Amino acid sequence: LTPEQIIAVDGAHLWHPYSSIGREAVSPVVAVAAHGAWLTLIRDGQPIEVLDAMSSWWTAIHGHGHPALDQALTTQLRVMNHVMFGGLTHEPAARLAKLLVDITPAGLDTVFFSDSGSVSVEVAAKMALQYWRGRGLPGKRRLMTWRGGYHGDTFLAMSICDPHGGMHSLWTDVLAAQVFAPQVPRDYDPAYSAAFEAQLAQHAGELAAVVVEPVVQGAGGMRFHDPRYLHDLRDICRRYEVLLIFDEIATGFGRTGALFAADHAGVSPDIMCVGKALTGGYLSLAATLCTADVAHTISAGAAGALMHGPTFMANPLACAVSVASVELLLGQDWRTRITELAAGLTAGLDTARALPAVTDVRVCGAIGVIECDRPVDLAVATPAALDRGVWLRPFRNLVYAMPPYICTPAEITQITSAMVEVARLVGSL
Amino acid sequence: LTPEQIIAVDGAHLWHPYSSIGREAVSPVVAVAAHGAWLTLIRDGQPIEVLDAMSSWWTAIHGHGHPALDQALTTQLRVMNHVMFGGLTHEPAARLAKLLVDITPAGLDTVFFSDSGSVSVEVAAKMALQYWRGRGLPGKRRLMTWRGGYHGDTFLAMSICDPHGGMHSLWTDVLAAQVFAPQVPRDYDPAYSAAFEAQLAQHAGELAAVVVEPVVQGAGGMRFHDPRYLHDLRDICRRYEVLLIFDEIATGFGRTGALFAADHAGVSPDIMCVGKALTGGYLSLAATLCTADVAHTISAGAAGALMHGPTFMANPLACAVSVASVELLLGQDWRTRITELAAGLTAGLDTARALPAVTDVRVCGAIGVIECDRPVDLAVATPAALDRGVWLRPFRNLVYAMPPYICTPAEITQITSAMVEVARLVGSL
Ligand SMILES: *Cc1c(COP(=O)(O)O)cnc(C)c1O
Ligand SMILES: *Cc1c(COP(=O)(O)O)cnc(C)c1O
Ligand SMILES: NCc1ccc(Cn2cc(Cl)cn2)cc1
Ligand SMILES: NCc1ccc(Cn2cc(Cl)cn2)cc1
Ligand SMILES: NCc1ccc(Cn2cc(Cl)cn2)cc1
Repeated sequence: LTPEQIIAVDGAHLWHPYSSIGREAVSPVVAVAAHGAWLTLIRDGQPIEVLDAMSSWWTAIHGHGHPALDQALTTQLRVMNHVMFGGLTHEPAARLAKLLVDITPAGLDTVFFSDSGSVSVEVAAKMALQYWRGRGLPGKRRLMTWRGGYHGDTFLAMSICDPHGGMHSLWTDVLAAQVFAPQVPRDYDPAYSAAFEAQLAQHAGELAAVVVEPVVQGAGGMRFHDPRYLHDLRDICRRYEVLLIFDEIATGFGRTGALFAADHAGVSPDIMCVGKALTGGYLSLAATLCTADVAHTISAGAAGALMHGPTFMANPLACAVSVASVELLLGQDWRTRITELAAGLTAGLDTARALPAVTDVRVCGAIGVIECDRPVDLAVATPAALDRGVWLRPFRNLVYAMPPYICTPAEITQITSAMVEVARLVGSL
Repeated sequence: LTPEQIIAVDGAHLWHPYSSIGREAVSPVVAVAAHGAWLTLIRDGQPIEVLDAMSSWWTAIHGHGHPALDQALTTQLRVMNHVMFGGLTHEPAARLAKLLVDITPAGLDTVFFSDSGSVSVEVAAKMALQYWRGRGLPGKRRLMTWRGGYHGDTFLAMSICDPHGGMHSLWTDVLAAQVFAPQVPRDYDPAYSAAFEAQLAQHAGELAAVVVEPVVQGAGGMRFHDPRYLHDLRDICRRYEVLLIFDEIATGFGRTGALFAADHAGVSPDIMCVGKALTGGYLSLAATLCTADVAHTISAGAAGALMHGPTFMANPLACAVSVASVELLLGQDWRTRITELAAGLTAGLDTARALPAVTDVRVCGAIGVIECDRPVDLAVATPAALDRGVWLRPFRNLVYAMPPYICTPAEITQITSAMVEVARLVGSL
């Protein structure tokens, strides 16, 4: 298919994320290649090379077409593409499980594989609810979280999305009614944690779990909070016997400067979700980890088996490329790399602070954010970024980047320069 | 890793489908290769080749490692592993969308890709609810189905699984309360349809959609029903203004003897889900199709964009191998192939009818079922089939096969002989 043919088919038949089909002002750009940190896009009939500043929605941490990950996939393809995990096991699942239990916060020793982040959140919730059924306390069936959060798009995941500002706010009337604490602040304030504890204590008898994104809230606004709040949540949850669930689907695998964001606080949750960067951005995969105690209690009393079983659970191809991606991360000085990335983002974004439409500039590990004083118009931002050789995808009032870890300092500065120029145009006519 | 190393890791760390970790009597068997219709499994430390009679949970319709599908994957890998579908489009998504709209029942012209079958069902429900919001009828928010059904394991999907004796039956007190008609019979009885209509009529003002598996109900009990019931559902839904959703995640791509099971009835649903065999069993992918009316009425409306967007939406690798799998199917006389398979299954399973523990033997396309009067003990069934060179995975009281379409008559004879012996052993205790 030619790019024009792709556009024609796409316009007629393809539904894109978070969109109204046939009614979008900005049509999709045809992508025809991806190699390393770079995408080849078609613009005005011509191929152009642009930096994947988004890591393809925060997944491509080693860039595209990395030889180690390419070869892990083709090696597995030669031996066994896929077998059913109902009754069978295999080397890629075993290797990945062993890696994941070893590098995640202490105590997480069991792994349930699934095929997407939203599903892994549903599995986490099912684990928490079934845990309390196993304890003979089925009244513990609600979830508690703080505002500003995002956890996926399936219906129970939607129920812990920010109710007022979140993307799922129109569905409130048909979603499970959960408990929401106020927006967690950036700076540490003991009064916030005291209030959180007071609220949880009032509901502890009907709460299965607290579910949060640790340190960075991504899709709900790229907000950062002090890691000490996580220490407080762990303490509160322990004392009131409410399970703690960390959704690290966006924060995992080095993105915030620690291997997992929980590590900034030294905290272990009872249950943890991972995804996105898990596969290095090659294939959809996710996992839900829990403690031995959670796993065993889930089938205690009359609760029985955990009745979940995705058709492609523990897919050998996805697991094999994840093993390679994780081993590639651990086998280098990733902490120094991310520290260098963060410094590049900070240095490169500093001039944006003085721009008239900019309300905040903030960086956490390999995440760089310009918060603007109005929603960013994609019809303006997209050409401006492409004109400067960078793929950016703003949402709401945020111009942000989550770049591949393999970006050179020059490439990071190219990305930040494009972000600054997009922000300059937001406050231009 | 050696098989014994895999077993040790698996026992310590891996949660398998529908199971109580650490409490399962039958431990998983190590799989070390798959090719064509065959798996290489480890029995007492030794590698044996056995037939994948289950097609790895009904996905591997062309067998494992088919050269055309292998090549399609490796070709795409060299060019572009993945890019985000938020703002970008690409050739594999366009090619697959075009194929799917062309070969599905008439009127389905819009494709929303997702990462798993359960998610595609949640997307279908979301489309249906948002449709009626777009018509100014937000009270139309419940689903109706018949008993015996299965639609996945996420919490909305669970709500249309049969609450009485279905796999999610312990969760009734938590799930959305849907409307259930009685079990649809095998033989056509217009009285059943009239009763379904009268029940639907009473609820029409609060129903968004009827959701069913057409012709074959898979995971809920391998039951078959007359296609004329689907014709009745289409008419009832038309007259009472309720959307019709067909879940073809198990029945799609030739499995029941028609390309899609809806084709047996000659009707089209408003919304359709596909998955499993979509990728030929290589990778997790699913899709939700809808009509132009549904697509355009969503976002009419005041009701805005469809707020769903899986991170790995329309993954180029998964789309590329699916395109190859679908083209491979369409490029052969698949209808004759399935007819031959059905004949082989019928001939091979016939002697099972006389067995004392057997209550029914039934075949529909490339699906063969022996229904027993008692649960099938996996601890007995698994070694018995393996020693006969066949991988079978019974569940509840069912010994069944859904073999790869590439199985030779000899291989089908081998599969059915193993099934018959399992059924024979069931009636020995
Ligand atoms: C397999 C299947 C699904 C989806 O299950 P997943 O585990 O998410 O793949 C949904 N509906 C039907 C009828 C199925 O057979
Ligand atoms: C991306 C993400 C998810 C899952 O979304 P999917 O679209 O299912 O991949 C869940 N939680 C968080 C915090 C995420 O960033
Ligand atoms: N479903 C995964 C996912 C990934 C990235 C984002 C970012 N985002 C995009 C929009 Cl539109 C709003 N937020 C939102 C959701
Ligand atoms: N989630 C997909 C899927 C696929 C096959 C089956 C078959 N099955 C397995 C058991 Cl246990 C009960 N049914 C059940 C679920
Ligand atoms: N025409 C394909 C097809 C469709 C439905 C069934 C199941 N069934 C057949 C009859 Cl007759 C009653 N039920 C068996 C085969």
